[PDB]
Amino acid sequence: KIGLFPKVFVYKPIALAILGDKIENFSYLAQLGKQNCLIGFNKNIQGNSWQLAVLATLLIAYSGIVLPSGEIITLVHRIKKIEQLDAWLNTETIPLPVIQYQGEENELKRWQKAMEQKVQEKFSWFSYELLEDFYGITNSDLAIFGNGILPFEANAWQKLLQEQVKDKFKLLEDKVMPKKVLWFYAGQISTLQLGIGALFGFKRAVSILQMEFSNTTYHEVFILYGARQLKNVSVKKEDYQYIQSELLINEPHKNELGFIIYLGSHNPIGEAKAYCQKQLQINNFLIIQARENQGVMETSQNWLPYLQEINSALNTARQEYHWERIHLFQTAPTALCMALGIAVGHFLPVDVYHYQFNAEEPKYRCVFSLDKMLN
Amino acid sequence: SWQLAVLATLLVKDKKIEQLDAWLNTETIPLPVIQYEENELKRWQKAMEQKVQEKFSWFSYELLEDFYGITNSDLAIFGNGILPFEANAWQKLLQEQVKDKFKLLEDKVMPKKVLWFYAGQISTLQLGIGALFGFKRAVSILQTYHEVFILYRQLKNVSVKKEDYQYIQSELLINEPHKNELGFIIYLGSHNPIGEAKAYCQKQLQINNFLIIQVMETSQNWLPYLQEINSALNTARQEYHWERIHLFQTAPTALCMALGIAVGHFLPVDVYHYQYRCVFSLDKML
Amino acid sequence: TIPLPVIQYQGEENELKRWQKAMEQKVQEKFSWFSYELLEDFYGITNSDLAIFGNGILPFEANAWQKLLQEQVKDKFKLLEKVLWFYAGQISTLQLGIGALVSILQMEFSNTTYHEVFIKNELGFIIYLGSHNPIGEAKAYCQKQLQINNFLIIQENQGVMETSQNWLPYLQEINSALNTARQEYHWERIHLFQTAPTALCMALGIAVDVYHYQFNAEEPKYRCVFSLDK
RNA sequence: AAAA
RNA sequence: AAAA
Repeated sequence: KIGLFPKVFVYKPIALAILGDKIENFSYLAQLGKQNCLIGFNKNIQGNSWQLAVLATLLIAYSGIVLPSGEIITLVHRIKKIEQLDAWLNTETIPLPVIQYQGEENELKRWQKAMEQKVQEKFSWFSYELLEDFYGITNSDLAIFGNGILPFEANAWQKLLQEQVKDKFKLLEDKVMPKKVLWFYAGQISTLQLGIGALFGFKRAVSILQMEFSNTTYHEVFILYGARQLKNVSVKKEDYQYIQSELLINEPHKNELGFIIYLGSHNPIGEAKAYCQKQLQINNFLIIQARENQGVMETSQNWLPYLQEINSALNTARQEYHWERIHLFQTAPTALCMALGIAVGHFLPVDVYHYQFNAEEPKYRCVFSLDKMLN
Repeated sequence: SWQLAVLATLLVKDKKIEQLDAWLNTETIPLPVIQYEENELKRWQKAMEQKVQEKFSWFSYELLEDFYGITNSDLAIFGNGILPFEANAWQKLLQEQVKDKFKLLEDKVMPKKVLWFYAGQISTLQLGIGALFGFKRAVSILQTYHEVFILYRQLKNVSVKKEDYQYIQSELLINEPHKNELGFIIYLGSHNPIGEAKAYCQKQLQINNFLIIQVMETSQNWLPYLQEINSALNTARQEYHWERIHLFQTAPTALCMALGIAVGHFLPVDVYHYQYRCVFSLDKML
Repeated sequence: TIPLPVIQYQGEENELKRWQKAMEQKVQEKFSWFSYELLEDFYGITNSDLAIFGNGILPFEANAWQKLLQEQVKDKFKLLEKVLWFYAGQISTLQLGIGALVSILQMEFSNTTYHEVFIKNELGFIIYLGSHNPIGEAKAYCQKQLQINNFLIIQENQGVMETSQNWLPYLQEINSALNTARQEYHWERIHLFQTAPTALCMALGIAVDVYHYQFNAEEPKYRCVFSLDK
């Protein structure tokens, strides 16, 4: 076995390490890693900093000094504990905390720190410095980041999806190639999440997180690991327990309907209906709201039923009808938008219209088309 | 004098010994902030210190300055004299201190979580300050000080239909269905602004679509008021389209702050401070 | 029982390699001695050979589907051939042609690994076992374009089919229904439309007009991409 | 609907 | 329906 440090060789409790000055027996190395080794060397290096590469190949480059307690003190050099390193090399799924943000870099750092704390809640071995050391993904790579407010131009939105989003997950999954990815995702702009999830696909295991702002701690609201129930359309309308779905058909001849989702608080139904009837000339609609608690969905409980019943309603509206085009206008949680984009995907002629707060009328605009994202 | 430092590294897990232990060991470090005579500022800050000591007896302003560098002026939205009605003064006041105060103060305390403790003075400006803060801040909004808004998602509940309204009564009046703008009189303060705001909308704005929401027990939690207000807003925004919203509201500073927290910058919203000027627009907050 | 994992993909080569690695792990937990380097070593069948591959998106022209089926697919399952095939593909409709020309797997995405789920005289054969109802679209296409009024609909747990067991009852029921319809009424040309998992589509092919639905296509979204009797 |  |  070979280990590189700013190299060491490890052979199969006497962890005798050879050196030009004086060979020493670091028996606590063998004790920490449960294997006796005869550490080799190629050149004389001052300072006992070659310990960490030895211990890591025992249990990329490493730097640090081990201690009998297992605490590490001083390319990977930002680790402290033995369990962090253990679950950093020997886990099966690498968490990849991805946050979409538009603003200034200080809030980006804060958001990433919060997301790192959430990942540490389930993977205490994780940290951003250790992630950037172990696999090279910095904070910017996991960030769908652009300075300031996105301009309300569909070209700008499509460009932002192209340069960053369209290949972000592919490149990050290619980076951590041998290990599976447990995508921890949060976002900022809700309509962007439909595109982010459509490019994400239903083929990726994901913990889609929403923050409980009462504690500034994220919550695993979409657990799709450990995902077929993601695409369950077996729910009938009479068996609806979370969503409330209506289907209006006033122009059966026209193969066009407006898909409007209201699961957040800020009601988009009036604005979207006016936009459809006044700019797109559409009278057919599929309207989804909440059943009992509109504007608040319990972040502690699993949010998968919401998307299940939404997708079931969407495909029940397609039972006896052909829709040449669907138009999506949503207010919804960021995680729910991402999950809905994951489930629906690119298979339907869906044009998603974003609502911009700082924009003149109309505040809706087809920023992207769900079927056109693969082009 | 070199004792406490060593004592500090004997209490880290990540006047009184309990104060140092909880300063080095807690996570939700409080920050009391007042929006605002400088002597009255000092008095209000001392009262805020006492109120936050009711829940965090280990926290002190001097301890805050020693540990994080946040001085009382850093927590103070200060400036001399009465507020001119001109919109430029209000916009500059938000842009100078209030725009990035939260960002800077959270940047100072980087590892630990943050529980804000907000107090304020001017009512219609509380919406701008809350929009600056946003719904993503674990904040206690206070009002002797009494904490009245405990936000540490229920603040954004719109499920409450018009029939089951416990506190407020909402009356959406539409006279021009083809016009996409709404007046947003909210009556929860002291004086009744209904007539003046109605005359202003029908005279200086040509608006006949108005929303009327209408002294309050400070001991109880103040969340159902905000819930029903947001519910009335989003029930109004259900079968109609609105492209401009204009507040003419009187209410406690706390509730206006929380309403700016909840509604935020999303809706096209221009608050007109009354002593009637668009001192800021919510969509222009960011 | 030599492993032979054949996968149909249409896109970038890196996602194809990722899919191939997942399929390799799926063979490995059933045949530990198998590997892709092993496949290219003992047999020489390299990863592109086991990949029914096309760069970008397959164009929505019939000549493209016939070229894909004849140039590669027709000679794929024959020339690559003891051996047992594990199949999972991208395009659901292309598995119908692939099957018409063994362990058929379907990917479970929570743990991100597959699971071996398989071990007038004109009518519209209809199957809806996915989570994207083609009944309205295919029925409208039949009524407006091909002038069809008779249908055979195949449809329980819809949108979730238990990918931890055998799907053989599904294919057996579909075969029984199709044969019963054939015995009852003679069908010179039976038109097949389906929204289904790729695995069950491949099995159904392994068991006569076929149409495909393209997401980035203009109306009509369905065309007769090939005939199952050709 | 710009961490709902 | 382009790993359902």
